Amino acid sequence: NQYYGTGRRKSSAARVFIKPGNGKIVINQRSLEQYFGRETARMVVRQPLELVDMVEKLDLYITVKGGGISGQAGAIRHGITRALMEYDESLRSELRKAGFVTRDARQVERKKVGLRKARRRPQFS
Amino acid sequence: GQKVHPNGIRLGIVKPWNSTWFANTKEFADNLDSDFKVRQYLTKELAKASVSRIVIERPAKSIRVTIHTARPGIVIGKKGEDVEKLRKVVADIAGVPAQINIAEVRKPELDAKLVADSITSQLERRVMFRRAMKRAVQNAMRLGAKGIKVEVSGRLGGAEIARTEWYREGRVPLHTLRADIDYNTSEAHTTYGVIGVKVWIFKGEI
Amino acid sequence: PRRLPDPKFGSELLAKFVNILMVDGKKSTAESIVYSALETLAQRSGKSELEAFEVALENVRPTVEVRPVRRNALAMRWIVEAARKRGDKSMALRLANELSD
Amino acid sequence: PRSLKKGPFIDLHLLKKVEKAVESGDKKPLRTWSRRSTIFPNMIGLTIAVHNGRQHVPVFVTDEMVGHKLGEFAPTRTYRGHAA
Amino acid sequence: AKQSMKAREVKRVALADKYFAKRAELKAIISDVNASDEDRWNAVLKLQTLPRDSSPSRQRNRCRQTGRPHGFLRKFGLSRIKVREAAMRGEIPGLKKASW
Amino acid sequence: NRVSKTVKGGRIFSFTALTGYGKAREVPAAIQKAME
Amino acid sequence: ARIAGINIPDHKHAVIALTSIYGVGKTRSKAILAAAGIAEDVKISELSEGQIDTLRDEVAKFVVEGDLRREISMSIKRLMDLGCYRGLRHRRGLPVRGQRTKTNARTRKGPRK
Amino acid sequence: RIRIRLKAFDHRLIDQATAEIVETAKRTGAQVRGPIPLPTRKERFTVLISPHVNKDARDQYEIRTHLRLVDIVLAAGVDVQIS
RNA sequence: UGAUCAUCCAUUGACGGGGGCCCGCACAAGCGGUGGAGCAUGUGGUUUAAUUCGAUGCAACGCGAAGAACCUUACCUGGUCUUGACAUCCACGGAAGUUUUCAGAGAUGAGAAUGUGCCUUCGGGAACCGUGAGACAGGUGCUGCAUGGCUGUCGUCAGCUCGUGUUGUGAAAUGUUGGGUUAAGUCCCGCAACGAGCGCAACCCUUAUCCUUUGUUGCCAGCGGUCCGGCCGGGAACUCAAAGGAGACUGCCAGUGAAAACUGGAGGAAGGUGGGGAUGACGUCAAGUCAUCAUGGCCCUUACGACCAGGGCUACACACGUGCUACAAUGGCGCAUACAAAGAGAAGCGACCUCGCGAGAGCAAGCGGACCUCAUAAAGUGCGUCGUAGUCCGGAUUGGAGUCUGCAACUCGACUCCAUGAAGUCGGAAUCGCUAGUAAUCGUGGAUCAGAAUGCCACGGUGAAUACGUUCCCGGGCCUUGUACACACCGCCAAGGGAUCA
Ligand SMILES: CN(C)c1cc(CNCC(C)(C)C)c(O)c2c1C[C@H]1C[C@H]3[C@H](N(C)C)C(=O)C(C(N)=O)=C(O)[C@@]3(O)C(=O)C1=C2O
Ligand SMILES: CN[C@@H]1[C@H](O)[C@H](NC)[C@H]2O[C@@]3(O)C(=O)C[C@@H](C)O[C@H]3O[C@@H]2[C@H]1O
Ligand SMILES: [K+]
Ligand SMILES: [K+]
Ligand SMILES: [K+]
Ligand SMILES: [K+]
Ligand SMILES: [K+]
Ligand SMILES: [K+]
Ligand SMILES: [K+]
Ligand SMILES: [K+]
Ligand SMILES: [K+]
Ligand SMILES: [K+]
Ligand SMILES: [K+]
Ligand SMILES: [K+]
Ligand SMILES: [K+]
Ligand SMILES: [K+]
Ligand SMILES: [Mg+2]
Ligand SMILES: [Mg+2]
Ligand SMILES: [Mg+2]
Ligand SMILES: [Mg+2]
Ligand SMILES: [Mg+2]
Ligand SMILES: [Mg+2]
Ligand SMILES: [Mg+2]
Ligand SMILES: [Mg+2]
Ligand SMILES: [Mg+2]
Ligand SMILES: [Mg+2]
Ligand SMILES: [Mg+2]
Ligand SMILES: [Mg+2]
Ligand SMILES: [Mg+2]
Ligand SMILES: [Mg+2]
Ligand SMILES: [Mg+2]
Ligand SMILES: [Mg+2]
Ligand SMILES: [Mg+2]
Ligand SMILES: [Mg+2]
Ligand SMILES: [Mg+2]
Ligand SMILES: [Mg+2]
Ligand SMILES: [Mg+2]
Ligand SMILES: [Mg+2]
Ligand SMILES: [Mg+2]
Ligand SMILES: [Mg+2]
Ligand SMILES: [Mg+2]
Ligand SMILES: [Mg+2]
Repeated sequence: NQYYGTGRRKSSAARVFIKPGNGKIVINQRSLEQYFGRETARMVVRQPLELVDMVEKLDLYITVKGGGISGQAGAIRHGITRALMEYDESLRSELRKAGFVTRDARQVERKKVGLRKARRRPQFS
Repeated sequence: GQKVHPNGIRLGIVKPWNSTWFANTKEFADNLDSDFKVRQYLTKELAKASVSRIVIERPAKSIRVTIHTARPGIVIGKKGEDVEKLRKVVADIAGVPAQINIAEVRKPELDAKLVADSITSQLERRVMFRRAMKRAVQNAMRLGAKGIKVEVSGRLGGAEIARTEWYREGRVPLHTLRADIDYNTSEAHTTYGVIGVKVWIFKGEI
Repeated sequence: PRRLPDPKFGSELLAKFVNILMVDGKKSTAESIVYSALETLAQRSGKSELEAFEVALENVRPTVEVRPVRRNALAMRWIVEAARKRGDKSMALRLANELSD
Repeated sequence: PRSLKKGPFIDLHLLKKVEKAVESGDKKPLRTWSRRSTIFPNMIGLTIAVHNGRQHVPVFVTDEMVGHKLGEFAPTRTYRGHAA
Repeated sequence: AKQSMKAREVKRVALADKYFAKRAELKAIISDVNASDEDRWNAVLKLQTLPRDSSPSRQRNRCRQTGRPHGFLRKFGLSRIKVREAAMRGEIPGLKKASW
Repeated sequence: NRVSKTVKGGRIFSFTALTGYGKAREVPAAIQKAME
Repeated sequence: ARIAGINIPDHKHAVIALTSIYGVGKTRSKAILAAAGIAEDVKISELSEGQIDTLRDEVAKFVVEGDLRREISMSIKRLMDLGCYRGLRHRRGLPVRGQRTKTNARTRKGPRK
Repeated sequence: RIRIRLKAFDHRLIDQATAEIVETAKRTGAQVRGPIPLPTRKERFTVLISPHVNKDARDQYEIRTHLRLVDIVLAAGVDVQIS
């Protein structure tokens, strides 16, 4: 038995396959600490399992594509929480109260005509 | 201030395209230029024959020109004489086989292009502009337009100072994307110079 | 107008501090400087890294009356501003020396 | 600069001009608009009247000139200072 | 654009097509690794003696309707102005106002 | 009798015709109102 | 050390210290050191006296210092004597390589008169 | 294999033309592997709209070239490449 | 009266420093800039044979130009042509066209060969050329203050009006004001108004969640191998692709309110307009554009038209605007090593491989593309080094040597190599942008384009700070009041430096 969840964050997409065990984390055929360098990334990936108190009770094979380090870590977290809700649906409310079940919909606002970026206007004199 | 073209903004929403072919980049510009020369030829030849719209398809090695005309008898002619000899020139221009189809404009008083052309025709006969404008608005509302706006701009009555004058009747909701607003323009070439006519006809929301 | 915990100590006050120190989005660069500074601080003081950081803030925190969110915001901004001015070689040590003082 | 593979550019009309000047042994100035033509060794000792846009500027060719373009020796813009 | 300037573009297109293969041949000698210097020298002196207007780089893309030499767009063969007019009349297939 | 109301950026010229007493931006409409 | 009339800084790495010679940049420096067979990052103080003689040898292969300054000076002097466009730009103290002079060109022109 | 690539500027038009080839191939007893929606090319263009100056006044246009593949083991302006 | 009653050496507006009530990165709070430096770019000026023309407070000045070496090109100098470079018409000559010769900067002129076909009533040709004719062509010449069309601007601000009725002698007024409310003339209630139109909102595109369909060129969970590569047999789960659906309604709950609405809560991927875009009322400035185009009138017609080469648009005592790169250690350099999105491609994108220090070259696959190619993301992380110096900061400038595109890089390209190593040590007064995936910073792509971005248009990565508040500055909205203003305060008296009392 494997309990699945997709996660998404900016341009990242994360495929998360949870099943019970001792608590290995594979991310694109690499360990958590080889895949992600920054400790902000590695906390974020463990935040959901830390919350539910199932750190050493669930193995995790993760694939992730697109975006960057914080995006992919955010995509992964979304997928782990989505996988946990499939496993046990008592964990919904508490995971939502941690703010994890929300797909962070904030995206790069487009560049626009007459502006240097999305909002930065050229200098006036 | 300046406004979006009513036809353009509603393309693919409620209004269809007038050219409906497919092409890759290599054929695209040549197709546009041949379409231009087709539309130019027919607009000239059928100046008296009340042409509203010239739709061009290009199937497999072909051009299909559909002429939307209020006077199909004038365009078609006797034994389809006139259709067949337009079709030769189109086929010469396009450099491919051509079918000309003649579609009928049943209510020309509701066709924005025909209404605009009528006004510009009258303006070039030295008909008073206010009369021409009022007649257009009345005709369209009689024949069941849900609204009409007519704008005429330039040296109206050969005045020194150019002016814009417009009349509206009914609803003409230009910000409503689902509004079926037929919009077209025409130019009257007078002794005093160019007068522009713009006509908007509203035929309900879809 | 007209109308997140820091991952090493659980203090959002230090998460704010990272953000004030941060330049050009470079948050990981900022985090290293601050943590390096807090461990340095602890070695030359001898507390848990927040207590020394909080005692350092108490001396800067300004009291029209300043309300306590702006107070800690100002303190941290003044610390960072004061630290960046100095002629100690790295920002970590500039920050550690400024916090000590 | 022009690729070494392709070699040096001169205009054919000028290359023929300069050859005819050598053959005959004429020293009357050679009138040319070919500013872009490279100065070759067989130029040396000829005066080449190079167009600058309005006049043909004489260039007595020397050995230091070889490899440069002719138009280097015929300035196009006139400037004698501002406020003067 | 003036009628003469449109006619200059016609002349340049025609000569470019007339000499295209003769230009390609002479250039291919000049680019060649394995060639004599005499044949290369000859080939340089022949390429210049052809009409300048037979070079493709002397062509300016003009609006096919007006002849405007700025604001050209390759996919349509028209300037920005005549692209816009045609676009809004529904005469360019598939072309609609973009938002994203 | 042409009359006028000033507005921001100009004046609205209107017509009145003593036939009753009507008022309109066009002359014939003023007559129709005045006759009515 | 002293190499070609220049007191080479002792507390710098050999790669860096060698750039103090006029006519020797970063790539000619690494070329000298790898040929003479000294590591780039070894300090000039730490080298034994025979090794400096080998560094002095490899620099003699290059044109440097007052040899180069004469060489540079002669190139620029040829242009002006030639009276080519480049020479006129040298003469007048303006940009030589086609740059804007309407604005900018202050490196060549100096500060504003 | 009969491999059918359809392009069109209109998606209603392409799905119909697909449905002709597909259903027709299904009628015969040719094994239709299902119609595959491939990535739509959104080609974009930005033009100045003033005849003179006003650089910030622009229109942005797009041509959406829709793409369909159907494997087998029409309207004018639908493109068809069967290889 | 607006209307009414030689050389370098009383009415409607508008306005008030009159009043009241509001809004917007308007201020404040912040964060980063500009102004100083070097350089890029535009403009003024000056210069020039010419430095083509246009844009000029906000709303001209990296603006027309999405790309001036020739061409473009409109300008200058010189060389040239006169029914003509570009059309129709007529006579007469003549197939078109394919080679090369000479002169000339070329335009062009004088040749000399060669081909002399094909429709075809063997009747003719009409295809495209040339000489001649004068009806005409031609004009980026003038007038944007004769015009159309298109555009800027107030401003995506909440306005602007009409019918009918009612009031006033009338200009006009009412509705549209008022009490709340709203992003909103939004909605509600009151109301001599009752309705309606154009604006607001909605319909449209995109983005955030799910579902169904489909499954290659995309995909790899479970199987069976493995050259350990989704590489292969397979699987249809999942990512994704893109069609069709679902979803957000103040719908639900509670409180406040005289109803509209407001405030908080549930659920939910998303909550109050979810985020972003498209969308620009009546009008205002004789605003911009006769040089995109069109067009009245005027003007030129062996020239203000047309062809050519070379020059100029790249000038440089200088002034101004917009940018880029910096001044370092939150960094530079070296080595090693993670993670994108979006897009383009046939005379095009061009792999692998070989050669070159490198720009590149040679050879040569593949790909009209979810397949192939452009095409290693960079910031990051790790380790090493530099140790606060005008430095291992900076990369201007100049010399030498190349590469590539192109008939051609002298004037006047881009890039590389070696050398050189300027100013600059965070910028006076003043001034700009931004409220969140924003600013800041980091790369990436595209259009124009032979070549030629620090500009423009798009794309992701990392990713803040601060907002107590509306007193003040700027722009704008509503109501009221004064007025000697109506060209409308850039006016000709406002509290004029009688108003004011909320
Ligand atoms: C002599 N006058 C009265 C005048 C005369 C004519 C008619 N004849 C003009 C000509 C034939 C060119 C001599 C005119 O055509 C014009 C004007 C005024 C200008 C002023 C100009 C101004 N500057 C650019 C200089 C400005 O900022 C503003 C403004 N409203 O702010 C303008 O109105 C202008 O742009 C403008 O458009 C004018 C004219 O048309
Ligand atoms: C701030 N925008 C304004 C505002 O909406 C003005 N109405 C209060 C509005 O007024 C008009 O409609 C007018 O009546 C007068 C004209 C000059 O401006 C027009 O445009 C004016 C708009 O530009
Ligand atoms: K041009
Ligand atoms: K106009
Ligand atoms: K009264
Ligand atoms: K009324
Ligand atoms: K303007
Ligand atoms: K005109
Ligand atoms: K030039
Ligand atoms: K220059
Ligand atoms: K720049
Ligand atoms: K600047
Ligand atoms: K340095
Ligand atoms: K050049
Ligand atoms: K007032
Ligand atoms: K008074
Ligand atoms: Mg960005
Ligand atoms: Mg700009
Ligand atoms: Mg013309
Ligand atoms: Mg070109
Ligand atoms: Mg040196
Ligand atoms: Mg401020
Ligand atoms: Mg500056
Ligand atoms: Mg002005
Ligand atoms: Mg030129
Ligand atoms: Mg005007
Ligand atoms: Mg009102
Ligand atoms: Mg409303
Ligand atoms: Mg009311
Ligand atoms: Mg709307
Ligand atoms: Mg809630
Ligand atoms: Mg004007
Ligand atoms: Mg003007
Ligand atoms: Mg003009
Ligand atoms: Mg020329
Ligand atoms: Mg210029
Ligand atoms: Mg450096
Ligand atoms: Mg490209
Ligand atoms: Mg593609
Ligand atoms: Mg200095
Ligand atoms: Mg805002
Ligand atoms: Mg309001």
